[PDB]
Amino acid sequence: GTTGERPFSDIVTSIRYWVIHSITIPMLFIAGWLFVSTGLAYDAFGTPRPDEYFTQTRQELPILQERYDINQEIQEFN
Amino acid sequence: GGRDLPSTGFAWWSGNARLINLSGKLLGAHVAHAGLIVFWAGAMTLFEVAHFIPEKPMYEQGLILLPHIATLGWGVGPAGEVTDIFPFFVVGVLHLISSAVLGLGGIYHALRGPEVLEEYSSFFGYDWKDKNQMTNIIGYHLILLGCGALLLVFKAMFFGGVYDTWAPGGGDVRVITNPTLNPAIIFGYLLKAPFGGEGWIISVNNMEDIIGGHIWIGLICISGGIWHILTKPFGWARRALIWSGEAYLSYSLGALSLMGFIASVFVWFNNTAYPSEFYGPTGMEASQSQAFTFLVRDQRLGANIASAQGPTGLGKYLMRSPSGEIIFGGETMRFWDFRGPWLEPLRGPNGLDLDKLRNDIQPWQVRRAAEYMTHAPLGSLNSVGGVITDVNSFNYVSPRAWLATSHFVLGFFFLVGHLWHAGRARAAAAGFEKGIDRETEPTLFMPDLD
Amino acid sequence: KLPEAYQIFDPLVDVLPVIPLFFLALAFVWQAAVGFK
Amino acid sequence: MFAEGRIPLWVVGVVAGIGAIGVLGLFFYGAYAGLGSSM
Amino acid sequence: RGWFDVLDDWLKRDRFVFIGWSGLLLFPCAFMALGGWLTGTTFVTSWYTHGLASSYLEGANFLTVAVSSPADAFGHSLLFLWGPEAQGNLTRWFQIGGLWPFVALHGAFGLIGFMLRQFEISRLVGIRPYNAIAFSGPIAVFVSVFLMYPLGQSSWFFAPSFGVAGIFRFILFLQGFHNWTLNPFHMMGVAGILGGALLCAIHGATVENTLFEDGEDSNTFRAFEPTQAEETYSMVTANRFWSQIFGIAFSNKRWLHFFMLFVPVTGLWMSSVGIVGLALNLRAYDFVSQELRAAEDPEFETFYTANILLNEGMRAWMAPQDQPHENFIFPEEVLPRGNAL
Amino acid sequence: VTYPIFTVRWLAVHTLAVPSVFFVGAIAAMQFIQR
Amino acid sequence: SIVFQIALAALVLFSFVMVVGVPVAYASPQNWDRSKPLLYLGSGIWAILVIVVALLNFLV
Amino acid sequence: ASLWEQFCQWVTSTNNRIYVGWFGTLMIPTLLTATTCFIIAFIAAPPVDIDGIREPVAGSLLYGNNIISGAVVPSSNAIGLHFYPIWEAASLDEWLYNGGPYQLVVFHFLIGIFCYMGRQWELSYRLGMRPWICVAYSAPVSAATAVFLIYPIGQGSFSDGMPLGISGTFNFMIVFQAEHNILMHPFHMLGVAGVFGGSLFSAMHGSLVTSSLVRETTEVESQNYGYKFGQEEETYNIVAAHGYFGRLIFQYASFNNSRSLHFFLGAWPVIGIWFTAMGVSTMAFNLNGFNFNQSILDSQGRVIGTWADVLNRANIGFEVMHERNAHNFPLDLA
Amino acid sequence: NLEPIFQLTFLGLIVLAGPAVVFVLAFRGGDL
Ligand code: CLA
Ligand code: CLA
Ligand code: CLA
Ligand code: CLA
Ligand code: CLA
Ligand SMILES: CCCCCCCCCCCCCCCCCC(=O)OC[C@H](CO[C@@H]1O[C@H](CO)[C@H](O)[C@H](O)[C@H]1O)OC(=O)CCCCCCCCCCCCCCCCC
Ligand SMILES: CC1=C(/C=C/C(C)=C/C=C/C(C)=C/C=C/C=C(C)/C=C/C=C(C)/C=C/C2=C(C)CCCC2(C)C)C(C)(C)CCC1
Ligand SMILES: CC1=C(/C=C/C(C)=C/C=C/C(C)=C/C=C/C=C(C)/C=C/C=C(C)/C=C/C2=C(C)CCCC2(C)C)C(C)(C)CCC1
Ligand SMILES: CC1=C(/C=C/C(C)=C/C=C/C(C)=C/C=C/C=C(C)/C=C/C=C(C)/C=C/C2=C(C)CCCC2(C)C)C(C)(C)CCC1
Ligand SMILES: CCCCCCCCCCCCO[C@@H]1O[C@H](CO)[C@@H](O[C@H]2O[C@H](CO)[C@@H](O)[C@H](O)[C@H]2O)[C@H](O)[C@H]1O
Ligand SMILES: [Ca+2]
Ligand SMILES: [Cl-]
Ligand SMILES: [Cl-]
Ligand SMILES: [Fe+2]
Repeated sequence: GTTGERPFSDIVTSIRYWVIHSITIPMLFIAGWLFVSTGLAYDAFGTPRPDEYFTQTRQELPILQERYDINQEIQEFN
Repeated sequence: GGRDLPSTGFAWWSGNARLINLSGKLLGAHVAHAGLIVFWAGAMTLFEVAHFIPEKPMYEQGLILLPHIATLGWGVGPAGEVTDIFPFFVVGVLHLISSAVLGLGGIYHALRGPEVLEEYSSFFGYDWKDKNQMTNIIGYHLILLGCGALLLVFKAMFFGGVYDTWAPGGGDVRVITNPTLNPAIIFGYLLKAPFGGEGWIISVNNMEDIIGGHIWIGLICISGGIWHILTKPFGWARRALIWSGEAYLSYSLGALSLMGFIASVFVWFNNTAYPSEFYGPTGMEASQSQAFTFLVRDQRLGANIASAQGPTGLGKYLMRSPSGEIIFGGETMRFWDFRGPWLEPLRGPNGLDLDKLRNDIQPWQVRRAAEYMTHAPLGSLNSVGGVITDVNSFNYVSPRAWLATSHFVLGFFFLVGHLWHAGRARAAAAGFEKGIDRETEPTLFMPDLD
Repeated sequence: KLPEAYQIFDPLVDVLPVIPLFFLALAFVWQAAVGFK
Repeated sequence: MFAEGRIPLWVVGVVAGIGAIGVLGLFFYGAYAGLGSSM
Repeated sequence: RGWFDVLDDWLKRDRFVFIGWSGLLLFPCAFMALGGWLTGTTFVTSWYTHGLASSYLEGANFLTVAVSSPADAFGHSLLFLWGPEAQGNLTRWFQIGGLWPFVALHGAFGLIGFMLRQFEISRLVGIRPYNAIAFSGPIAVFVSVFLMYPLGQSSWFFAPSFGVAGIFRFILFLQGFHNWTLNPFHMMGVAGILGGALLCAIHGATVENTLFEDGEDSNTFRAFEPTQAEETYSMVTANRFWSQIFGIAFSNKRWLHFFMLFVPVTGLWMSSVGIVGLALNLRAYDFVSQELRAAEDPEFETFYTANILLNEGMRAWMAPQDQPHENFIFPEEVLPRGNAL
Repeated sequence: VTYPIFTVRWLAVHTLAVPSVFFVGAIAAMQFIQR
Repeated sequence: SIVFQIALAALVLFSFVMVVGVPVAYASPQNWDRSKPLLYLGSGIWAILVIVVALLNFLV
Repeated sequence: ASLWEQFCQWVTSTNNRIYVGWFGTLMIPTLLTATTCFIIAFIAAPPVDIDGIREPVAGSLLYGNNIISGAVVPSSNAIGLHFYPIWEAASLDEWLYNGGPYQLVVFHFLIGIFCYMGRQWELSYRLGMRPWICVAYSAPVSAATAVFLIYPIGQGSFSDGMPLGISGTFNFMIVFQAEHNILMHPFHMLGVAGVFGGSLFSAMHGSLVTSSLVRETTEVESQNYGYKFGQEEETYNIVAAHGYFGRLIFQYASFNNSRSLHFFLGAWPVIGIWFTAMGVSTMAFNLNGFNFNQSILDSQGRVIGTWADVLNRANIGFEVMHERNAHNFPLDLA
Repeated sequence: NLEPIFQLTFLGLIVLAGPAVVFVLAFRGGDL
């Protein structure tokens, strides 16, 4: 009835699994936390911070209109 | 008692069915649960007191328990203004402490007390099939229900009064002195149609009728309690009903479903037992308030509000009901049965009176109409007030909306529970709740249909 | 607001009403402690 | 705990569910604070 | 033993997660799709394509996040990361909505991989492949809605966005611009989906209420064994019950289950045909006879004409914010509205 | 008995769980961002 | 007014003690002879604390 | 032996081709009444002033409708929640102008379907069956009561009931979205999960059974002839089906118990339709779906739109255009 | 602010109280 792997209930009730995952799951959690809280996610994905939806020279939506040269368009949009 | 499937035949997800024939543990379940109800009453009241801003209207503040206490006449004055915060706190504390007592008693009977009460006492021990004992328990509990209704009567007549929104001089806590004992009025409320303009018992519009109904209910429940202590079920009742614990449960489920629907409609339509000073305006109230607000505003600008036709040809502000009554125009024509203490002074025998609309409108009626039209029971699930196309700046859903939605849903699911337990009670008493017996399958002996 | 001499326990009151919900959770925990038999 | 070298599975489920409801409560708190709260 | 047969042995081993030959298409592509969705709704904005916040990073919730469709200026450009728009710039690729064709194309190939997995496991187990044939319904809906509909339109912009409220927008868009409720192909889809839900409910309840007493517990679930040869419920009693209640009943279990397949799959295929029609604006928008009558006679009103007015209002009030690339300036006086609203 | 630790099922479980917990920590950090 | 806060804090601390203790004592058939007078004394102490809180409320 | 006992035996007879029963004594007259009046009104009823603004809407086939556009139009907004039977009208033509046939059809239909549910219990009792098919049928009943009774009660007018027609149904849905944002209501979201999942599970179950049928025929004849009505043996291999589906996803995602699987099939769309019926029944009291309009603001306080804001623009369009001559005042409060 | 600290502490105490009762009854083998 079992494909051959260790059953999940035997794994998550073992001391070794919790010794390892008591560090690995909080480290992944705080790594995602530091991805957001250091502001790195904003520069990585190009998502505006709450103060860069509009600039001093642009009060309108920065809707892309060029077919190809979108790097220059977004830089201009700032 | 069995606490597993091999010894009961009931799984964990149906565990409380393991108690059907264990009367002591059943009593402890029932009493711990009552603990829970009184616990929510007390703790929710203390929460509502802690979050209450008393100079702000209760209905702005997400309160459904303090309006109930305020309608009884505690902690409020004229126009439902909060005199003292202490009666609400007292009601909360007493429920919370008592709930501790009820919880300790349920745990006892549930975990330590005798699992069956029949070998211990004949008065408390019951068999579900013992029709005399079942009606005895009905009878004790009916005398107590009648005593509760008479306690409401005593609060209204002898211990400070109830809030009357219809009181002259403005709505106030007043002592009821001449309750309607006339059985023609009291039971003609039961005979009235459940439709527009009639409203069955939802249309009770005065505190004298309410308090007189509770004198009669108290009398009826006390008399029915003695009846059922002293008597046994008759032959037609014995041959008509299923006599089992699940059957009696399902009868109570159908009863609870009916009262849940009645409560949702009551709080949605009735402004007497649910005064608009505490619960906010009804939907009909708010629509009539908007029509009145713009009647007053355009009359101040010099519009002839009676001779003004709208775009359709009907009167823009005033028009005729289907029976001819002079009513407000636009879509609120639907709500021309609405009655409220701010509006009834402008009504004549034929409906809305032109003379009173011209030279009898007071500033407080304008203020109340503006407040009620802007506190209409329209709101989003995340409590954004007004119409759903509005933007996020008004944190409001009416207590009438919350109470009505809750009790409608509760009432529906308790009808579902009635069908489930009635059907199962019938199948279990008839012996095929566990499935069709293969040897004596009834269809295999029936003739073919065609 | 609460009466003033009770105002030190305003946070506890703020978590009081959801205790019945935990009761519905608690039975499942107890069934988990016995193996859902 | 009780089991030798074995944490009981119901304890693991209790802790995991408490953490799951905690992060869901944090998300519902964030609906009313900071970004996306309309204030 | 050649390397192909050894690899076929490894891919088709019995393990917790079956891989197969189809998994080589299924498992990366699906992981590209779902992760690409989960990345976008967590982090990626639609500010430069739509003028909208669509990520958890911007403050949107689960109902309002989306992997939104690309900017309309790209047309039907596939928007490769290396393509002539992003030119290998990952950040620019995210900003121009390249995650939408990333998720839609990896999803397409993942759905192909899943159907191939259904075929492969059906062959290895030894059963007929009707699960894959049933799964053609969802593939027809995905291909018509997410691929063929924007391909008939101006750009990928008018494709549905991979989000909850974005899908809701697409739904209301097809109402007000296409009168998609009036389309008989959609009405057949509604009939199929509601009928499949009816069949699911009625079949489950009928089986659970005509069960044979094969055990002693009130728990009836343990009176069944998977290796038993006999039916666990009475077909005869169920047939008599529905014949006397409803008038007709199933007498053939095989036809019952084929019908349970047939109804929602046919509904999905018919609604897909209608969506292919909407791709070219080939709408069931109007009844021209009722329009000519209403144009010549201003007392004639039906519910159809009322719905036409509803669509007119939604188009005029929604278009400037929904199509921000068009720069629709509609002044307040041109917006259709009734009295007092 | 003597089960393998690393399997295809292991890689399957971690391929999803590891960025799941990363993203959940990210969204938890997002809950405290002010306007 | 600080002694009323001490009385109410004592009431909630002993209430937490009783929340932990009462179902454990009721679900312990092998420690019942020890724990039943402890339950009696806890009920009496809790009731006395509630009455003291009421009296000090009307004293403050 | 008595005449009444003979009538009781005929009414409750399992030998009747259509089971009557005591619930049937109510269902048959009511459903026949509502069916007759519906057919006659759908073919030939004159236009109905639904909005109470003397703007009569033509609903019947003879007045220029087709099958799609035809409807039995709801009763007048001037009537509201008032009881309007035939005998309270001064003439039949007045009753027709004010939408009386809607009240007649709806009231009889709703009684008829509640008695249909009771009759389902009743026949299950007379056949020795388990009784809960009627519990499953309570979900379409709850939805029908929500749109024909509960939403008019909450809004204070039968004029707000779903019209008895196809395009009238669409009008009801669109105006409902305009006024309540039902798409953003988590209970409709459960309804949609109910019907989408119910169709999914219908297809999976049907496909798994048809995939695993025991070979009993040739490929000339239809496979359905491999089943005999009343046969004792099972016609498909549940172990093969389980061995397929537990490799399609994984082993413990697959039902090995047919009773557990059939329960799940029954329960999922019934629960979903219960939830969406309560969504419409609670939106009757204007507890509407989620409002996230201007939920996101930039650091200055300028609105950053989301898809909810675009959806709100669509909702505005519907709202400012619906019942376009009915409103005299700035707010649609009911 | 310190209000939300106390709220969470009171909530965490109440949350641990029930599983504490279950855990002491299971650890000592009470009448579970
Ligand atoms: C209102 C809720 C409620 C109530 C009052 C009960 C009550 C009861 N259940 Mg049910 N039950 C419920 C909900 C409820 N149940 C739910 C939701 C489920 C589904 C998970 C079940 C599933 C279920 C099963 C499967 C079984 C019961 C059984 C029982 C009975 C014996 C309990 C037992 O042995 O516990 C022993 C448990 C413990 C000793 C653990 C500790 C429990 C205590 C009460 C904790 C109280 C904490 C509280 C904060 C302390 C306050 C103290 C004081 C300050 C007031 C008891 C009468 C059993 C039965 O039928 O008996 C024959 C049984 O087999 N129940
Ligand atoms: C009759 C029940 C009832 C009603 C009408 C209200 C109404 C209200 N409460 Mg109260 N409350 C209740 C019970 C009730 N509550 C209970 C039982 C608790 C303890 C858990 C609380 C605890 C509580 C707190 C702590 C607070 C409120 C607040 C509020 C207000 C805002 C509610 C809100 O935003 O909800 C949001 C809406 C939801 C969460 C929707 C829930 C949907 C439910 C789960 C659907 C259930 C359907 C069905 C029954 C499930 C069956 C499934 C099965 C049959 C298939 C409002 C006046 C707030 C307020 O303003 O107070 C000042 C507040 O802070 N309440
Ligand atoms: C509906 C509730 C209810 C019912 C029917 C019972 C029934 C019973 N209990 Mg239980 N009990 C309850 C609640 C209930 N109890 C609560 C809440 C507690 C906690 C305080 C207890 C604690 C308890 C213990 C510790 C014991 C019992 C025992 C008994 C049995 C003997 C009763 C007796 O001696 O009466 C005769 C006693 C009297 C007539 C005097 C009491 C009269 C009451 C208490 C005064 C007025 C009632 C109340 C204050 C009015 C307001 C109530 C409010 C909710 C409206 C009997 C089966 C005994 C047992 O198990 O026997 C084996 C036992 O040892 N009970
Ligand atoms: C909630 C409390 C309660 C409960 C559980 C019962 C339960 C019972 N009563 Mg009792 N009764 C009560 C309160 C209660 N009664 C009160 C307060 C009184 C005093 C007025 C009486 C007076 C009383 C008498 C005089 C008799 C009973 C009898 C009975 C038994 C059979 C009842 C029956 O078949 O009804 C089913 C109802 C019918 C068969 C009547 C059909 C009429 C139609 C269906 C009414 C439909 C109305 C509709 C659904 C709702 C409209 C609401 C409103 C407008 C009317 C049963 C044990 C009988 C018995 O056996 O005596 C010992 C009996 O003769 N009761
Ligand atoms: C006071 C009313 C009442 C009472 C005493 C009972 C009593 C009983 N019911 Mg019934 N039931 C009721 C109302 C009632 N029911 C209603 C209203 C319905 C319709 C929904 C049902 C439907 C029903 C079914 C379908 C079945 C029972 C069964 C049973 C028996 C076992 C119950 C059990 O162990 O539950 C165990 C409890 C659980 C497993 C937990 C329930 C989980 C629910 C869905 C939570 C709902 C959410 C809630 C609103 C709070 C939201 C929390 C959220 C924030 C997480 C028992 C005799 C069983 C039976 O027939 O036994 C003979 C059975 O199969 N009941
Ligand atoms: C049995 C499992 C239980 C586990 C226990 C876990 C609990 C975790 C819950 C929430 C975590 C954060 C708590 C709230 C932070 C407090 C901040 C505050 O005071 O107010 C923050 C805001 C507004 O903040 C305001 O600020 C003012 C000045 O600072 C004042 O302090 C006001 O009092 C305050 O209201 O109010 C809220 O956001 C409260 C709403 C959200 C509260 C919790 C949401 C739902 C939580 C859990 C429900 C989840 C359900 C999922 C699963 C259900 C099925 C089981
Ligand atoms: C049996 C059973 C069960 C159940 C149980 C129950 C149901 C219970 C209960 C219980 C209860 C029902 C309880 C209680 C309590 C209470 C308390 C404990 C209290 C108190 C008090 C206090 C302390 C208060 C204080 C205060 C004051 C005085 C005022 C101010 C504020 C405050 C709050 C501070 C279950 C489900 C688990 C299952 C198993 C079995
Ligand atoms: C308080 C009050 C009041 C009063 C009221 C009254 C006076 C009442 C009443 C009441 C009543 C007086 C009631 C009732 C009821 C009844 C019912 C609800 C019933 C029923 C039924 C049944 C249940 C039956 C069933 C059956 C049948 C159908 C046949 C067969 C058998 C059987 C049993 C199944 C008023 C309004 C003035 C005001 C407000 C307050
Ligand atoms: C885009 C892209 C990419 C991809 C990536 C990937 C593939 C990844 C991923 C990812 C992922 C894969 C992520 C994740 C996640 C997650 C999450 C975010 C989660 C969650 C959750 C939750 C929150 C849940 C909750 C709940 C509920 C609600 C129900 C019950 C309870 C619980 C708690 C369970 C690459 C780089 C290649 C390239 C470029 C582009
Ligand atoms: C788990 C989440 C998965 C989603 C993706 C997460 C990755 C994080 C995003 C990092 C973005 C880096 O930011 C951007 O990277 C690209 C690489 O493609 C760089 O791109 C640069 O090199 C590439 C490679 O030849 C050139 O084609 C491109 O023209 C040039 O601009 C940009 O100079 C840099 O601004
Ligand atoms: Ca606080
Ligand atoms: Cl319209
Ligand atoms: Cl109006
Ligand atoms: Fe089946």
